[PDB]
Amino acid sequence: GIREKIKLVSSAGTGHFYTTTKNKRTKPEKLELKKFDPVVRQHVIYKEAK
Amino acid sequence: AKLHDYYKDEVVKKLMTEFNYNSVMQVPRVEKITLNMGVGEAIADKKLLDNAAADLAAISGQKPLITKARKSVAGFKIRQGYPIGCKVTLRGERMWEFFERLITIAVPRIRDFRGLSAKSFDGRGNYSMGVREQIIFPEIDYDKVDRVRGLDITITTTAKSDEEGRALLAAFDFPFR
Amino acid sequence: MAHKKAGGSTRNGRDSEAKRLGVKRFGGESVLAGSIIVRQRGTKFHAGANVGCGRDHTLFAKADGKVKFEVKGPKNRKFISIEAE
Amino acid sequence: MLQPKRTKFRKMHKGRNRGLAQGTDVSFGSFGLKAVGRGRLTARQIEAARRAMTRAVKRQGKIWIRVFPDKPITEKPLAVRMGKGKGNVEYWVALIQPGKVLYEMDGVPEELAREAFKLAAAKLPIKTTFVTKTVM
Amino acid sequence: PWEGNYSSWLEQKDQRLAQEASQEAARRKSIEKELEWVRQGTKGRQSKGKARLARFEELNSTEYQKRNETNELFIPPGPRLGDKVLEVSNLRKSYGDRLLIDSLSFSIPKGAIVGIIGPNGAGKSTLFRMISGQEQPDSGTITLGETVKLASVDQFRDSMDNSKTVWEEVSGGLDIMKIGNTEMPSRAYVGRFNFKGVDQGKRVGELSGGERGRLHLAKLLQVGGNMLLLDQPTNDLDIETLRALENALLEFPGCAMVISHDRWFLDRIATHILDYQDEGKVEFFEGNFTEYEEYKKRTLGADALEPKRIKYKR
RNA sequence: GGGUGAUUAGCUCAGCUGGGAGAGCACCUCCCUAACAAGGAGGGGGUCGGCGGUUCGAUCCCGUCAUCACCCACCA
RNA sequence: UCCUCCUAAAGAGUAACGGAGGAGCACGAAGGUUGGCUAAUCCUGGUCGGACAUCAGGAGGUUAGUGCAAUGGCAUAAGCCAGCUUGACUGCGAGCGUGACGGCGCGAGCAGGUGCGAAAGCAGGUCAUAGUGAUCCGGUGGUUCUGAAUGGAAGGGCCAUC
RNA sequence: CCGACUUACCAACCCGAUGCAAACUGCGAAUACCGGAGAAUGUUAUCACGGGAGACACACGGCGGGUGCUAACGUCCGUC
Ligand SMILES: Nc1ncnc2c1ncn2[C@@H]1O[C@H](COP(=O)(O)OP(=O)(O)OP(=O)(O)O)[C@@H](O)[C@H]1O
Ligand SMILES: [Mg+2]
Ligand SMILES: [Mg+2]
Ligand SMILES: [Mg+2]
Ligand SMILES: [Mg+2]
Ligand SMILES: [Mg+2]
Ligand SMILES: [Mg+2]
Repeated sequence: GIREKIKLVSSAGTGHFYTTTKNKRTKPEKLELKKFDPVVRQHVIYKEAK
Repeated sequence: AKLHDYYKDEVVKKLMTEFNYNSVMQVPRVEKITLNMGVGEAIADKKLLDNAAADLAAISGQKPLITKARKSVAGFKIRQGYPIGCKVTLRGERMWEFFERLITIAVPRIRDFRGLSAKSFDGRGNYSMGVREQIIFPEIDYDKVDRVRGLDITITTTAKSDEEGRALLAAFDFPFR
Repeated sequence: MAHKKAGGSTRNGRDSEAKRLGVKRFGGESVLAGSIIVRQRGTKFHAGANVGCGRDHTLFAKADGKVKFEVKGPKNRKFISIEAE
Repeated sequence: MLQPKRTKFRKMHKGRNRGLAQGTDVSFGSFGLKAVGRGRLTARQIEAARRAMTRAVKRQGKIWIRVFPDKPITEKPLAVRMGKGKGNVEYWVALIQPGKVLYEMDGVPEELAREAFKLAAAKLPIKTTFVTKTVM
Repeated sequence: PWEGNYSSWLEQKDQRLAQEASQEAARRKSIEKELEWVRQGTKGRQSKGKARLARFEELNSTEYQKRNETNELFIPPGPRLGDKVLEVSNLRKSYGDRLLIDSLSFSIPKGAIVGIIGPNGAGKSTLFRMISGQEQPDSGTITLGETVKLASVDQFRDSMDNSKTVWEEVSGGLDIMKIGNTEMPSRAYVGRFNFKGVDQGKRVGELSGGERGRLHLAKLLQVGGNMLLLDQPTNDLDIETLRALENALLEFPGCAMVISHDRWFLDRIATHILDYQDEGKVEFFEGNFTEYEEYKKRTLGADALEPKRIKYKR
């Protein structure tokens, strides 16, 4: 149980987030993926947050 | 090449009559040279493997592929994937150039050299040899080396017998015993 | 008479719930598209014509028709197809 | 005392002993001791009949034991209730069905192997018969 | 929080740690006693009791031990050192029009620790550059004995890959580490520098400043040189790691040259003082700081006021 | 009959979810002494109970059996 | 509590203080694709180098491997390597399987956007089956849906999540 | 050192014979189960929905087994 829970917050400016887990020890660099944003209906960048 | 046409005349004419071959496709030819050097001690530090690869690339005009341990052996204190040796495959023109520049100016430089074993054939016509000392090649200038890391040659040919491999390799003036 | 009774223990005794695997619609049965045919663990049966394979390797009908079983192929494997009947 | 070394599973289901035997011929020696009856032959009885046969023919002759126990028989401790798991293995038996050739001899006369088998069969819990080799 | 000075705070800290150690020892005692009670039978049809079980289960807790470095700083012994170690003759270096070293000559006897002191940018690090051979002096004549093997520790840590883990950065990934003659397990060697647990997994960038200095020393002492060129080795270290390093430096067969600005740390180990002054003169003095000060008092000058304390505002 | 713990040098015992494996006294040599003791210098020791097992490592982790040490055998 | 095998009697299911083992995770690659590739073990020759390191050719043919138990499966590989990547998408969903229900699982296809591929195509996590906790109460973000005279607001609801 | 010579041999590797296995299978029934068609027979016997329940201590016998001692008017399943 070392994979803490993180949410990838959309960079489109809306408050939308996917939620996932991450090994905060072996992967200190913040996650960054291009996922779909149903609010704007465009694949945009999601960046890790708390 | 320098020795390619030499072979294609003398050795082909010899082996067409020696074994009553019906075709020039039947007389064996050498297909590659494999220069191996299993450093073994690079488990201590990668610097040794890098140095050995440098020496191998100096000796043979090709970058050496770094070979990693295939399976973990607890006896030798290594595990799967440890970079443990260097290896060069020489084919064609570079093959023949290295073959000539070996059998001309590298075997004579072997300390206390009196002949290479003639019975050291694997049974498939391929030959193997150890040098115990890399300095025997002219490319090592003694002013940038650190150790006496030995080297291994494997002459892989298409012969189907030890007699065939010996017959093919003697025509090049191989300093056997 | 503090000797009559005796006892012990055991280390096993646990199992898992059964997964109800096996053929659901047998050969010659007429099915609708999407109906599960076999619930497998590996690929005991392979997908043939007009049938598909899920992530569980469940074999489902991709069209509507009769189930068929075959042992075609170079490895003598059982295939489940569907004929549009 | 015959017993497997390094068995796969410690304990075994009781099972049922039906059917006729498979090794129903004298295949190594010249005479054999066929098992007419049915039952289980424990390792102690295997040895006791073996010791009887060797003494009856002294040093001479060769003897084959065609049956091996390989079957664990668990026994609960004395004066213990029911349940609380399965009992621990105490001995190994070989399941015997009619026709099973148990022992066979060679290199001794028939009149002597007839007597040697009669002495060993007195140690076994099943009916046996003296059987000889055939030409098939 | 604490109101007081450093020594009074230190006293308070020792008292706090002693009380914590005593309470932890009492906790161990009570836990062992209650475990002995738990490991008994019921004795009849009577209680035993679940309240005491719950009390023991909650008593079995975790306490945080101090991750105190202390004396484990491992300086590996280098090759045997002959009597001729280092010699400079009339060394001189200048940059543009400002000159840092002018006609400096000195020899380093074996076994010596050389405290190099002086103001900022006086040439302390450039001297190490010349000795290590990365800079070429104007007046030349820097020499080392043929037995000398050099191991150098820089003033700046900007050479480690912040991505790699502690164990990977120190050891390079090889499970066995070569240090001179003897092969050493990499994990054991890294743990010799206080990374004695799952601290091997931490990233270089995620490490702290003091841990960065410790990892720097661990990575740069593995070469096994019998001459050490340490440039400000106690930068981010605390008093505990500082004392550990001082002890390790004392138990060194080879010789070392240490540049530092901690007068006390330099005084506790230095056997030869190499002190920079104005107009690019590097006074060399064989002896420790006590006898250096005594020599200055023996041949001194009459004044005591260095600063001016100019200002900021207006 | 059910349960728990321990096993580390000749002895008594420490020992990190890894890292030749350590301490006292015992043993070896040499000093000291008429000679021993005591004292001082140097030195060596090991089945980590045993086949077993997830493991980058099994002493400490991994079912087990071997032994000795306990504990419980109540209403009956 | 959950997963694997046997008991379990060739559909499913099937008990015991029956016989054996495991789980309470891991992985932004160990996921997606597009290319490529094929093991274990042994024999022969070869410098330190041997019982076993790397090399060469011969047998062999998956006895190998799979992130972790066991079972089933895997060559078109599901195994191993590399480039580009985020489909570990959002709304749904014909039809099924399995449950007493709560629930759980499989799923073609549709719409919107996307990755890889020249394309056909594949991709809604991982070879599959364990890796888990109803509701209440409360927290965080979004949404004028509501807003106790009215306009706000508080508090609610809805969505995502702790 | 190269080991130079002894097994009235412990002994898996290959071959020839011969067994055993709930958790072995290069094989493999009878039955049972699933689906379709065809009659004859059966007061619809079938399914769905709705009103009302009771019951959820079972017993023995046959057959297939676990456990037990191939004990028990023992115990636990499957089927009649
Ligand atoms: N390439 C250069 N060109 C010009 N000046 C330089 C160059 N390199 C260094 N200097 C200057 O020369 C002086 C030498 O300083 P150096 O880096 O050697 O250490 P130091 O000042 O003695 O010590 P510290 O690092 O402790 O401050 C400094 O003033 C520095 O700024
Ligand atoms: Mg969160
Ligand atoms: Mg492919
Ligand atoms: Mg789409
Ligand atoms: Mg495209
Ligand atoms: Mg509101
Ligand atoms: Mg009943």
